Amino acid sequence: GSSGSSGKASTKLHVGNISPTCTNQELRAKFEEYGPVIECDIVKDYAFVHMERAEDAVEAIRGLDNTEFQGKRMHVQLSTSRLRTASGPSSG
Repeated sequence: GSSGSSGKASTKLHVGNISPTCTNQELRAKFEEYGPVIECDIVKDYAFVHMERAEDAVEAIRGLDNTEFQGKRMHVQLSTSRLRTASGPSSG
Protein backbone atom coordinates (compact mmCIF):
# COMPACT_ATOMS: atom_id res chain seq x y z
CA GLY A 1 0.00 0.00 0.00
CA SER A 2 0.94 3.65 0.46
CA SER A 3 1.83 5.66 3.56
CA GLY A 4 -0.79 8.28 2.79
CA SER A 5 0.25 11.79 3.79
CA SER A 6 2.84 12.63 1.13
CA GLY A 7 4.32 15.13 3.57
CA LYS A 8 7.21 13.77 5.63
CA ALA A 9 10.51 14.70 7.28
CA SER A 10 12.77 11.65 7.27
CA THR A 11 13.57 9.64 4.14
CA LYS A 12 12.87 6.04 3.17
CA LEU A 13 14.79 3.87 0.70
CA HIS A 14 13.69 0.54 -0.78
CA VAL A 15 16.04 -2.25 -1.84
CA GLY A 16 15.51 -5.34 -3.97
CA ASN A 17 17.30 -8.57 -4.87
CA ILE A 18 18.74 -9.05 -1.39
CA SER A 19 20.86 -12.00 -0.23
CA PRO A 20 19.72 -14.80 2.11
CA THR A 21 22.67 -14.18 4.42
CA CYS A 22 22.25 -10.40 4.23
CA THR A 23 22.47 -8.91 7.72
CA ASN A 24 21.21 -5.56 8.99
CA GLN A 25 24.73 -4.82 10.22
CA GLU A 26 25.76 -5.07 6.57
CA LEU A 27 22.99 -3.23 4.73
CA ARG A 28 22.67 -0.53 7.40
CA ALA A 29 26.40 0.17 7.59
CA LYS A 30 26.53 0.30 3.79
CA PHE A 31 23.90 3.05 3.86
CA GLU A 32 25.44 4.68 6.94
CA GLU A 33 28.41 5.55 4.72
CA TYR A 34 26.24 8.22 3.10
CA GLY A 35 24.30 9.51 6.09
CA PRO A 36 23.13 8.79 9.65
CA VAL A 37 20.77 5.87 9.02
CA ILE A 38 17.66 5.74 11.21
CA GLU A 39 16.25 2.22 10.94
CA CYS A 40 17.19 -0.56 8.53
CA ASP A 41 15.14 -3.71 7.90
CA ILE A 42 15.93 -6.68 5.66
CA VAL A 43 13.31 -8.65 3.74
CA LYS A 44 13.03 -11.85 1.72
CA ASP A 45 14.44 -10.41 -1.51
CA TYR A 46 14.07 -6.74 -0.58
CA ALA A 47 14.77 -4.26 2.21
CA PHE A 48 14.07 -0.77 3.56
CA VAL A 49 16.53 1.80 4.89
CA HIS A 50 15.04 4.72 6.82
CA MET A 51 17.27 7.75 6.24
CA GLU A 52 17.22 11.09 8.06
CA ARG A 53 18.38 13.69 5.53
CA ALA A 54 17.38 13.53 1.86
CA GLU A 55 20.80 14.72 0.70
CA ASP A 56 22.05 11.42 2.13
CA ALA A 57 19.09 9.29 1.04
CA VAL A 58 19.25 10.41 -2.59
CA GLU A 59 22.99 9.74 -2.65
CA ALA A 60 22.77 6.36 -0.92
CA ILE A 61 20.74 5.38 -3.98
CA ARG A 62 22.75 6.83 -6.87
CA GLY A 63 25.62 4.98 -5.22
CA LEU A 64 24.05 1.76 -3.94
CA ASP A 65 21.89 1.67 -7.07
CA ASN A 66 22.64 -1.53 -8.98
CA THR A 67 25.60 -2.44 -6.76
CA GLU A 68 26.70 -6.04 -6.24
CA PHE A 69 25.72 -6.51 -2.60
CA GLN A 70 26.42 -9.74 -0.72
CA GLY A 71 27.30 -11.22 -4.10
CA LYS A 72 24.06 -10.21 -5.80
CA ARG A 73 23.17 -6.76 -7.13
CA MET A 74 20.25 -4.99 -5.45
CA HIS A 75 18.04 -2.19 -6.77
CA VAL A 76 17.81 0.86 -4.50
CA GLN A 77 15.14 3.52 -5.00
CA LEU A 78 12.69 5.81 -3.21
CA SER A 79 10.47 3.70 -0.96
CA THR A 80 7.49 6.06 -1.25
CA SER A 81 6.70 7.85 -4.51
CA ARG A 82 5.79 11.53 -4.21
CA LEU A 83 3.84 13.10 -7.08
CA ARG A 84 2.11 16.04 -5.40
CA THR A 85 4.11 18.39 -3.17
CA ALA A 86 2.73 20.02 -0.02
CA SER A 87 4.01 23.00 1.96
CA GLY A 88 1.97 22.72 5.14
CA PRO A 89 -0.80 25.22 5.95
CA SER A 90 -1.82 26.30 9.45
CA SER A 91 -3.98 24.09 11.67
CA GLY A 92 -4.74 25.98 14.87
